[PDB]
Amino acid sequence: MQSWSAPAIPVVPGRGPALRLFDSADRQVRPVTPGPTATMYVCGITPYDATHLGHAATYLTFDLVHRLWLDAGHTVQYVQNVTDVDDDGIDWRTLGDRETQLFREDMAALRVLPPHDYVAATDAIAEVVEMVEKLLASGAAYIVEDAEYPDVYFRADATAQFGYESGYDRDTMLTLFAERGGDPDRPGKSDQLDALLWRAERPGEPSWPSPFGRGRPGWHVECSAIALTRIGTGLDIQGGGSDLIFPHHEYSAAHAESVTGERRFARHYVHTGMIGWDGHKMSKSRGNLVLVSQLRAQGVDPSAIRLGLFSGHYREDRFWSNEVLDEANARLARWRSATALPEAPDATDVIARVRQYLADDLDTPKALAALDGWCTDALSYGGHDTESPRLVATTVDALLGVDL
Ligand SMILES: [Ca+2]
Ligand SMILES: [Zn+2]
Repeated sequence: MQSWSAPAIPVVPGRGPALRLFDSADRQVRPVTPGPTATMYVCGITPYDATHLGHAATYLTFDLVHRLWLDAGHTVQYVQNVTDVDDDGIDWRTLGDRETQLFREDMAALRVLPPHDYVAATDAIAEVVEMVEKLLASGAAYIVEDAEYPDVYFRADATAQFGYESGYDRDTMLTLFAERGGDPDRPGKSDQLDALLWRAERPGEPSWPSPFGRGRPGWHVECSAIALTRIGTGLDIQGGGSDLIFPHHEYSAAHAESVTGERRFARHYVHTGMIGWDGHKMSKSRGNLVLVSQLRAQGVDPSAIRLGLFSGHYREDRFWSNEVLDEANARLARWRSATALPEAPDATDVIARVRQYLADDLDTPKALAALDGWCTDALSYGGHDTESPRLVATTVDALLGVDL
């Protein structure tokens, strides 16, 4: 499926430390040690809702991972999905296709590297059916005892390690399950936390054939199946927003560990903070939705959006504000001024520190502040290095995606 166009990626000479990331499971910062090809599955967007700045912040976070892996010479397999299953006046495809296209233009304008496999959830029905078949034949799944709606459910206890990815207690799991798409009170389930794998065909819903009856795939098995068939057991990073910690990434990992037998679906679970506005979460109800195309219409440099979001650590829940935008504009204007000078101070140390800072769990505040300091040195004192203004500009392009 079509994603978006990639920008030119300049080559930064030299090399920096290997990337280390916070793992949500272990709750600690550990090395990311991929093979020659580095693998990444980030959960995509839902076209039936508005894609806002918090969502963009997530894909920008994994853009840095992608760019840092490219800087270290890895070839990358970036896989991303689109949750076009479940959730009007005009058909659900019409207004749904438009949100996906606007997402492409928002990603392209932000110079986000596109995934190598953009897999719609409707183009992966067979892969899901394959995994459910394996899960049923091993006893990990069952068919609920219902006459008209023989739903297929994944046993919460199919994996001994269930709950390792989120750390949540069972009550917290039950409370989140109800509010994030689960059906803890569906009759016939052996355990409240059992996860739907195949929803039985209901009258009025589109359906797909399968050996266990017609219906639709479950949310978590969609992602589990796409990642398994496109990347396999050697998945370096499972990524997404923090709301996906439970249930989504717990069950999606449990499904895959059940079929493959491996202890860990992904070597790293990497979760981003949310981006709110005025002390409030962003949603269509509150009318506080801060969109990327809204800012672009208002004449906001996309690079300024990146720097605004990078001014905070990717794991911090934080808030967008006009003060944040103003500081990003001032920073962008100052970085552009210094990198335009014909000569500047040597940039070897700051580029080294930037690479170290980004390797240290994507410490973009330290990276931004270190670049601020060199720019201020360049503009206050000058220098005799005729290459460092361009060297810093291309470093900022390749590693941060910012176009000066
Ligand atoms: Ca290199
Ligand atoms: Zn997902």
